[PDB]
Amino acid sequence: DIVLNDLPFVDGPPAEGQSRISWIKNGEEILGADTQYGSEGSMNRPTVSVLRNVEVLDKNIGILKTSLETANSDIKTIQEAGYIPEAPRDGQAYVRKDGEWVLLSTFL
Amino acid sequence: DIVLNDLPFVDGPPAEGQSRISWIKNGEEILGADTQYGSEGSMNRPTVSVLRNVEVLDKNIGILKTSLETANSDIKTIQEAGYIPEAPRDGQAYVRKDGEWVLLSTFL
Amino acid sequence: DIVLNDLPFVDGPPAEGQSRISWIKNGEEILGADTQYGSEGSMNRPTVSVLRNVEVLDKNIGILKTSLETANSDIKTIQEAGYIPEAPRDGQAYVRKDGEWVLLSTFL
Repeated sequence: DIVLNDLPFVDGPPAEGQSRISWIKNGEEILGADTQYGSEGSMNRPTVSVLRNVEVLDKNIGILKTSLETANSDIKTIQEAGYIPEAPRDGQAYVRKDGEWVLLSTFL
Repeated sequence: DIVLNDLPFVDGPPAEGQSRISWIKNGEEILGADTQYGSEGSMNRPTVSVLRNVEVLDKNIGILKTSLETANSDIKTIQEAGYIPEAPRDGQAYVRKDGEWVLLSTFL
Repeated sequence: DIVLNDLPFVDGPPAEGQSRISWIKNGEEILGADTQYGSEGSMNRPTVSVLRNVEVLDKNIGILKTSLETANSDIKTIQEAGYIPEAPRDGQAYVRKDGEWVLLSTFL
C-alpha cells in the first residue's frame, strides 16, 4: 500500500494533523516581513500556507515516482524472463524443443 | 486510459471548464474577509484561486495512486503465477518433471 | 528512469535552476497590476511564484500519468500472452495437450 502525506493546510474544518488556513481579515494589521528572507506578516500568511501544501505535493509525487520506477523494473524483469506461451490445442501432445512446441508423435 | 481533472484557474486564456485568475489591480479596493473563516476580499482572491488548483492536484495524485496500487497488485499476481521458463535450445526434446526440464530420451 | 522538473521557486537557499521566493517586505511599495490581465505588483508577487510551482507540478503529474499508462498497457499484454503455469511436482513427466498438463506415461 502506498502511503502519502496529507496536506497540512485546508480551507475548511481540519482533520488530524491539519490546520485551517487563516485568510487576511479586515480590521487586521496589514504587514509584511522585516528581513530580506523572512515570510512573516499577514500579507504573506495565506500564500505561505499554500506553499507549504505545494511542498507536500512535490514530496508525494516523488513517492509515486519511486514506486512507479520499481513497477517498471519489475515489468522489464517479467518481459525478459523468457516464459513460454501455450501449445496448439488440437488434441495432440507436445514437447519442447529449440524454443518451439513439437509433436510428441514425431519421436514415438 | 487515466482521466485527470484539468486545473480550474489559469494565468492566461482559459480553455473549456477553466477560468482566468484575477490578479490584484491598482485602483481596486484592497479588502480582506469579514468573518473568522471567510476568504472574500481582493487581498485573498488570487491566493484562493491558486489553492483551488492545489486541491485539484491533490485529487489527481490520489487518482494516480489508486491506479498504481492496482498495477502493483497485478504485477504481484504475475510473479506468483508460477509461469515456466524456456527449456534448453540444444536440439533435444524436453518434458516437464518436478519443476525442471528433463530429456524426453531418458524415458524412451 | 523517470525525469521530473524541479520546482522553480523555493522558500530557502536555491539549488541549480531555482530562485528564492521574494515575500512582501515592510517598507516596500504595496502595488498591484496596471492591466486587466497582468500579474505585476508586490501584492501579487509571491502568489505568482507559487502558481509557477503549481504549473510545474501539473506537468510532472502528466509525466507520471504517461508512464503509468504505458505500464498498464505492458501488464495487459503479459496477462494476454497465454503463458503456461507449472505442472504437478509428483515425480512424473508431463507433456502439453489441449491447454493442460498430461502424463507422458499415457502415451508410452
